[PDB]
Amino acid sequence: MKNPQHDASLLSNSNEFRDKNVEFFASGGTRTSKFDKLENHPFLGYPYKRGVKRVIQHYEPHVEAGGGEDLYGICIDIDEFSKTATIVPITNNFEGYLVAKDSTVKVKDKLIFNKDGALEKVKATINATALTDAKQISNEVYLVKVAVFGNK
Amino acid sequence: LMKNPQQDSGLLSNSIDFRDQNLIFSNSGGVCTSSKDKIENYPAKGYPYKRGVKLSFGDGTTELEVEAGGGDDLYGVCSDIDEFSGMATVIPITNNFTGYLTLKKVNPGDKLNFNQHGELEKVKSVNAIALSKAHKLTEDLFIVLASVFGNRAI
Amino acid sequence: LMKNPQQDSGLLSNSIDFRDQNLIFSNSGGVCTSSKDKIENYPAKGYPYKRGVKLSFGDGTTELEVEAGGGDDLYGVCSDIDEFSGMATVIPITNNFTGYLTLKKVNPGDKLNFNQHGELEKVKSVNAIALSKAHKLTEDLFIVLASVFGNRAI
Amino acid sequence: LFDENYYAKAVANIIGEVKDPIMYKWFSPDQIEDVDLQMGYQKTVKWDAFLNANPTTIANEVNTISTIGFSSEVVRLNYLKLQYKFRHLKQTSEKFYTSDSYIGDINNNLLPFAQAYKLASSEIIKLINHFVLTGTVSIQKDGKNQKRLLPNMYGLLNMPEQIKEEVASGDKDKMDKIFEKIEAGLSKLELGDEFSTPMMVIVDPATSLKLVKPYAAASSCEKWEDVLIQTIKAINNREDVYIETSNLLKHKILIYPLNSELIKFKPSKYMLPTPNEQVDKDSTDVAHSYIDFVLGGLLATRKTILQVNIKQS
Amino acid sequence: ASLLDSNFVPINFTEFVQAISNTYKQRRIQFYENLKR
Repeated sequence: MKNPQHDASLLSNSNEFRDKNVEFFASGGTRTSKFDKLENHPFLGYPYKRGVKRVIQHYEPHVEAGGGEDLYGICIDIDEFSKTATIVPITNNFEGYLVAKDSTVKVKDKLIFNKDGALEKVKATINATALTDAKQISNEVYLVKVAVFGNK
Repeated sequence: LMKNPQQDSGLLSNSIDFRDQNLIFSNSGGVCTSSKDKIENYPAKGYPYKRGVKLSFGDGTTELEVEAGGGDDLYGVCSDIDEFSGMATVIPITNNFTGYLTLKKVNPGDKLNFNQHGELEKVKSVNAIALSKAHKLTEDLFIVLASVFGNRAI
Repeated sequence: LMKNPQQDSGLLSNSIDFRDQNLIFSNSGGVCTSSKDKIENYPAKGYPYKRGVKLSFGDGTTELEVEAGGGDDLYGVCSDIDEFSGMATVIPITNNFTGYLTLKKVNPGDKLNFNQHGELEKVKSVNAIALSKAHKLTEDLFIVLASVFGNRAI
Repeated sequence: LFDENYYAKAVANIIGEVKDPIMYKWFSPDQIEDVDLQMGYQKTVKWDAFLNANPTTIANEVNTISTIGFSSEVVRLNYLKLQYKFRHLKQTSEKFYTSDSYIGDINNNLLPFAQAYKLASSEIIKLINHFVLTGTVSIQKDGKNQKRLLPNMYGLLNMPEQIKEEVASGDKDKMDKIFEKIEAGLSKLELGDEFSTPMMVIVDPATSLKLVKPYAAASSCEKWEDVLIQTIKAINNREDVYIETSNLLKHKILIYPLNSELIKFKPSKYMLPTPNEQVDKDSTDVAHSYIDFVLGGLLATRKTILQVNIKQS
Repeated sequence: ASLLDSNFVPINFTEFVQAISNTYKQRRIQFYENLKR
């Protein structure tokens, strides 16, 4: 979900400081500015670390995983109790680890959000650049460090 | 056709309900605002209140101004105005906005764009999506709640 | 997919009437229970609660388990589950049982049989007779009071 | 603190001018108890027993006996934390807007902090009253575009597992038909052994108008209101019956007991509006402040609230 | 500690918020005392 370390079978070792941050619980961004706009929205599904779209239906509009021409922003954190997602609008740039489609993503590749909100190699719609190779954490979960800096 | 026309009356108006009381032309700003929003001000030509604006240049004797316009010349959204100084408060197009804007004389979820007069109209190059239906204030005055969240590829 | 209601209730139950208060999915065991009944437990594979079960074998590294099923592989009926330890309480098919069981998506006296998913269906190999009509708990879940007494001939 | 924080000092000086919520009239003093929880949930456990089959006749030899089952229910109350922001004049900028009659900018709708806070708190209290009565949060008269709340957050009007009656459109002007539906709901109510309690009836202005016409040749002395009071006194052991009128309701009648055992309101102690320490400051005369409040905490037993809806189709 | 007591001098915003909550509770109790059904 968001925190898979609460079912740990043994204590972790905290002596090393290298290769210690590429995890699914690393919510937020690698570098964050105080003047980054953050918007909280209700969500349906599991949009964590994915591109999101607004869905309008009677209730207020909600956000869910999506992309393409419907891309509205990026979900970087979730409160599970309130079922609320923190979103960085697409008008604000972002640097951080995001969910990728497969493991074929390499450095310097241009990326696009797909219909599931996952980043895949490539016109394009947004400017997103991979800074690292895709890294496997679960059998079907790959994270890639990406700088998203607007639309093309 | 002003933001907050002032006129005295012999009687006080009565407020009955707290709902649908924000649907007035005097309500300036955005319905939901962030402390990190970038806000500019420019000399106003015409009356661009609650409209999309473009940068207009004169003969060079005076500084550049903003006037109600859209299309490919859109620069931002005029969210407030001071009539004493003739100053228009502009939110740049690089910053997302959510609020009531003037609509051309439309259902939630419809895609919108800015016409040559800066009015919203049903559909191009700008992320502008309506969150409600048109609300009639005057015979030729309609306002709609909308979200503007950047430009579009093609 | 859970013995006890997953969603915490939003109200306090009204304890007034005594009638029609047992048609719930949390009613484990049987309506009529004998103190001489043989009861076993098994590692549960899936959620075979209130369903007919069969013996499932793997490579042989671990012991055999029980999973929802029927037909010629029927071994017993699961009447209770401990979720913490993953333990399924099984009553062998050689011991007669009377209680509420899951029905495939039926009137008293109808002869029933267990399908591949451990659901009762109207009719061959197993003696099961419905003692009531189907009660709907979820849009896809129905339970029926049934008496299962051994395996019939032919 | 008051030496350094002018906004805190102003809030302390002005907090007494905000009027009490009107929802206090809908409950008894024993029915309201505060909980120290800004945001989260409260859990309670209740146990029930049921009969599984007809009893077993004891004769000769038998060892198969009918059983009595038990069940447990966990009741959960969710609380949500909400916030508004409002703009006002900076403290040091007031003297440049102090007109003789008032303080503030009329053209740009800028007020001093005390007045702006008081007005905003009043509006928020109105919203809280509407939530507590109806269980919905919306700013539209249509009631659409609702705020998506957590589960287990209900009001008196949308509480599930309660008696609901509907009056047909063609009979919306017939007090006899309306009162017939009221009688049916009152009969279906289940108060148990907690019946000897006062009762509360909340009506809308149109129903209040219809309640004063003579009971029906129409009765000379008694009114429909008196007949309703007698009917409710029949089931509440002839206790007190209070009738209140609310403009929030539209063509709906709400009847429920004023007993803490059946219905109890456990609001957060921070439910009512509270100022936030954060104040946005700039190089201009405009500043921004924040108000926090907490929603949720109504608990009721099943089949103890009668909700009559007069269809105006 | 309530805002009704003038001798109460808050030290910090936490004490101020607690005083506000106590003031609301006391006002509710006073309203129920004054109310005459």
